[PDB]
Amino acid sequence: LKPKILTASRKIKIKAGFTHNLEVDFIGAPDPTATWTVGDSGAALAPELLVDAKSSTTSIFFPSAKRADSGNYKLKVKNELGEDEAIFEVIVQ
Repeated sequence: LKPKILTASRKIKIKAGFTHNLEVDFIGAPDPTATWTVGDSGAALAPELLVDAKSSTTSIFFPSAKRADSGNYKLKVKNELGEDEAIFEVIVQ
């Protein structure tokens, strides 16, 4: 079950000081690992918002989005030998 990620996710126009709802999907199993990074040297976007993820998909939250949230939300999901990645350019104004 290698992680067929399809989330196209291009960008994410979020208003500074607001809540966003990021979504993604990928066929991985029996237990893939999808890291939700903010594109910045392995940067992670956990402490800058909320994040959730499922074995065959994933979606993360930005109920605490702020101006600094403007970054490159890069996510990578793999599984044993399968691997996939979705680029999410997130901006905040």
